Amino acid sequence: SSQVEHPAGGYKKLFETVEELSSPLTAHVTGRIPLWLTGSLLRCGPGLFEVGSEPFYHLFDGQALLHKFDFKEGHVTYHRRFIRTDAYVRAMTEKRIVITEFGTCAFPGVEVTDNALVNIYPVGEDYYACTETNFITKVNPETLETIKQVDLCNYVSVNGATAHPHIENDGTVYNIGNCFGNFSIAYNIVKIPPLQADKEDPISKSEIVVQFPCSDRFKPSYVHSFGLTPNYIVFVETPVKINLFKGANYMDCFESNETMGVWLHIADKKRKKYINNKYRTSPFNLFHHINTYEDHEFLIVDLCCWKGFEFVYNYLYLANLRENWEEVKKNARKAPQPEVRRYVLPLNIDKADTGKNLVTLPNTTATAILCSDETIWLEPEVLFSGPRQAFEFPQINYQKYGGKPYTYAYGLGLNHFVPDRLCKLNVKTKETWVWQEPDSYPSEPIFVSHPDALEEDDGVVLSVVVSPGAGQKPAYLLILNAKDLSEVARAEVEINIPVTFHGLFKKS
Amino acid sequence: SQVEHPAGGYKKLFETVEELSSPLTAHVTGRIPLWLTGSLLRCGPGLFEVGSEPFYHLFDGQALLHKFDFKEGHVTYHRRFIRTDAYVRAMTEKRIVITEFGTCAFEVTDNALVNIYPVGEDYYACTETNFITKVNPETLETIKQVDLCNYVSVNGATAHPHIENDGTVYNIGNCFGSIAYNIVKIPPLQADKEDPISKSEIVVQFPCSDRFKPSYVHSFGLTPNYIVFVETPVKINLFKFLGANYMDCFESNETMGVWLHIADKKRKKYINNKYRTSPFNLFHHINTYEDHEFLIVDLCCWKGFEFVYNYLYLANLRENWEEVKKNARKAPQPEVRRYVLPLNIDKADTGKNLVTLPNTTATAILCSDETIWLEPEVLFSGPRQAFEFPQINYQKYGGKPYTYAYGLGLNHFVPDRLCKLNVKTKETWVWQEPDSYPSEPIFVSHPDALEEDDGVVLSVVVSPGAGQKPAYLLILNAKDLSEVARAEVEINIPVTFHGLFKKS
Ligand SMILES: CCC(CC)C(=O)Oc1cccc([C@H](O)CCN)c1
Ligand SMILES: CCC(CC)C(=O)Oc1cccc([C@H](O)CCN)c1
Ligand SMILES: CCCCCCCCCCCCCCCC(=O)O
Ligand SMILES: CCCCCCCCCCCCCCCC(=O)O
Ligand SMILES: [Fe+2]
Ligand SMILES: [Fe+2]
Repeated sequence: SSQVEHPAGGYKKLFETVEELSSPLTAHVTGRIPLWLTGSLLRCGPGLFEVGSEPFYHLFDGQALLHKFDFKEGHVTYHRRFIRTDAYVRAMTEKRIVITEFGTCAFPGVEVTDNALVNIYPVGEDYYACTETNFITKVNPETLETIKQVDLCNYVSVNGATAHPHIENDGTVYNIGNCFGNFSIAYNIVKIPPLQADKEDPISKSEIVVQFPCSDRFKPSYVHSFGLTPNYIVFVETPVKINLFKGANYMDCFESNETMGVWLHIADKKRKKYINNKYRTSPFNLFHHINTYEDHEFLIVDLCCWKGFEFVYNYLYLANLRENWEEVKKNARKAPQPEVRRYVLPLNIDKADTGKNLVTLPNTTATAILCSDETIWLEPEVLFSGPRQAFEFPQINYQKYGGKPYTYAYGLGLNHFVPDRLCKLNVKTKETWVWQEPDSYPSEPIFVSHPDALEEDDGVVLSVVVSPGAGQKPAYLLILNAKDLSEVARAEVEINIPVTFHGLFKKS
Repeated sequence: SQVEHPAGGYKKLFETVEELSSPLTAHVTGRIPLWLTGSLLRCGPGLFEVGSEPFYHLFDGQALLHKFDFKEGHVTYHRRFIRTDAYVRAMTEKRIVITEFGTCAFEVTDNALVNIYPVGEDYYACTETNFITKVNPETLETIKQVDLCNYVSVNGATAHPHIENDGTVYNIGNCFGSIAYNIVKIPPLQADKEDPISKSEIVVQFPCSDRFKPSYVHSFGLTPNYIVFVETPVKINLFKFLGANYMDCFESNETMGVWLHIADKKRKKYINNKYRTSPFNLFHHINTYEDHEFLIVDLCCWKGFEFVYNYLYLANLRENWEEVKKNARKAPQPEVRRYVLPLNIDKADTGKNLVTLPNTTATAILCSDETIWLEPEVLFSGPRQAFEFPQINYQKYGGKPYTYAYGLGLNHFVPDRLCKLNVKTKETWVWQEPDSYPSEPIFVSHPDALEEDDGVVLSVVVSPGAGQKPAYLLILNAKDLSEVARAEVEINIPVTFHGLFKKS
């Protein structure tokens, strides 16, 4: 066995419109749903890929659909509702595309999209669906009703914020976004506090804690996520640049800087100060940090990388993802290559070590060379590398190991950009585990710990799987044992489920 | 699972020995394959001081030629110092006369301690200078000194010439074009029976990144159609060259990274493709081959621009284990890397990955300035654990698609294991015994083999632990590196670098 093939083309169902439900369906359980598993798997993704005869072009254009699998006493329900954003509501009103999406211009001031199709996260006692703009949407996690639109610009100085905020155990939320900060561009870290006794909305207490500089005065890098430890914030500035100068959509504004490579930045979290260490390495795209942690006076930075400066999103138009298998493979031939990489950033830079490798840790092959111009050139330790086989959408045991020394990551395996397997990676030994079934296309795995867990990987991962082959249920919730990715149960439904990006498990 | 060497036996690798007058019989354990007939010839330092005057660097000790003979399941061992100018004059004057790599004498060295290779019907021991030494492969007698400058325009040549099946020899060396690098070609022995070295010629020249500073070059790549040269940031400062030794002339260029160069072998033409990547040291190419208009370039790399030789002074290699580990903490990290070089550069693909091969994660980005930026596929990576001194089934798979490489495993620069690497699957095999320090493994095919790894590997092992024979020849099955036999001797054997198996 080598290359897994998908000639039947079932992955097309990931990109096909569905209708919302009026109320939850019961799901047919096979195997055994863990009896300790009590709560809601909430996930976001596109659900409407055209408004009548007007199509959406890009993967990130379809209208936000909020999904929920509920678990109780070994039984499972499924429910979904479109998020009532301005983009969706106005589209349903005017029966056309009203708001410009990432890769779809709307034809008839700057009406920025609030299509919150990417992720959902808690703030205080509330939950917010999001994309990557200034608009986030408050949602009801039980009914999936849309509550309110929130403009972050009303509270803090950012043009947007990522769909990947970090959330500390006390409920503090950290996020990053491009801003104006000289009349130069910069990146601001936003901090949203936990809900206090006064019970006021935490978003009204938002503040900028630290600012990162920009490599280009007028062009911020695209930032999808960032790293957080107890003491440090890590930001990776990639050569994918947003041209603020330039019937255009967002996608038309991106360009690749050929000469800058990647700049890595650290800030002291507690002292709220940028550290002027000029970390540099070769060009790559970065969407998802896996995890970050401190080891002696070094930051361990585990990344899902794409080797090259070409923007990976160029390969994610719906027309291309809907092609037949042979064409899908051909399309990916010249794309950046995915690779899981560990970078190690020294915090203590001694001039006496100019010209030498500063990474004195015993358990890594990552290096960091102090140059005479004071730049620190980084080389990674490669943890996982497969030909056009990405370990993507990484997840860990976040609550206990986020920002801390860890061993295990879980991922969605992309086969020429098509999700077709689930993966587990031991980041110390590089051992992997895989779950895969033919004609089955899974989603990001989310880890849920066993309540009496002793080890890091004592629990399950949850994934939403599309399996449209005739003589099969069209979709199901997959439960794997986190130890070995062995199948524990499925909760089958008799309707299609389109692609979802990110989500969370809300314990009850 | 760090392997430790507190007993410090590796120090015997760097201890002077005496030559033999004639071969010793070796005590065989296990079974020597009966098809194994010939001589394992290997070179290394054997004399690490001249009286009270010490040699300082690993590459300074006086060349010692070793030989294990195999016949009908029996093994002999023999060694003789090579009678170079450096050795002869040292024995005459009872001091260090010629400056060695890292030892100034208080006249370029011909201390041929590195390798031995065939030219026509002859065998030459070599270092990396213009002087190579003809030797008798049966008696180990020194025959004569040859100056390559008498024949071709090069200042020196590597100890890693490529040798085609017909006997054609290719090598590279720095020269004067500006500085440049010349490929030397020595033809096979013809019917006229004249010395092939007298028919030497420069076939192609590579340009230099710096007008006055050539990169150090230890080896290069060769396929049926192409020559691959890797120009590293380790530079030789000819100004500071012309009480200094060779080591004092090296410096690291911080900004250039690595430049890769290809030349058309048959059309004898340099190809102006500006391949670029991040900085590393390179000593040993593993293998090179052509795959559908791409060159696959497998390298043993060291991550960084600091010269790895800085860590190879004898004083440092002789320290106790805890000190040896501490010394290597800030050294470049070893890594086996596969680079893929596109031969077809289309402007229409500017900004994109040109490596469309299905079986690699290596990339090559065409930039607007026309440089091609390379990223490798990593084949092997261990913390301060080098897969080094690589060997393949060279006669049948050299320059061609291949699967298997064999290597010496370096533990903080100390050789302590033998390794096999599947370069397609990245599966490895290991042979290792405590207090045993092996040498470069050399692959010998079963003469009727159709498979790539159907044979044995030979390694010379030092094992000085009390209640043991001090050294032995190890024979492993090439399939799984399982032990087949040993040929034990009752004398020490110092470190050897490279060599060959001469079939008889
Ligand atoms: C040009 C400004 C950028 C960044 C501030 C922006 O807003 O980019 C998006 C605009 C709309 C949607 C999206 C999707 O969420 C991307 C997929 N995760 C990104
Ligand atoms: C500075 C000029 C260079 C030529 C590139 C040179 O001559 O370097 C050496 C001089 C003497 C000995 C050696 C050893 O063989 C190195 C270890 N294999 C190298
Ligand atoms: C589950 C998605 C399958 C379709 C193809 C996915 C390709 C993803 C490429 C790398 C990750 C880029 C970020 C997308 C997810 C997000 O919006 O957070
Ligand atoms: C077997 C030698 C052990 C001692 C330390 C060896 C470290 C070698 C570093 C990489 C290879 C450098 C070139 C040395 C061999 C040669 O001269 O051809
Ligand atoms: Fe994401
Ligand atoms: Fe060598």
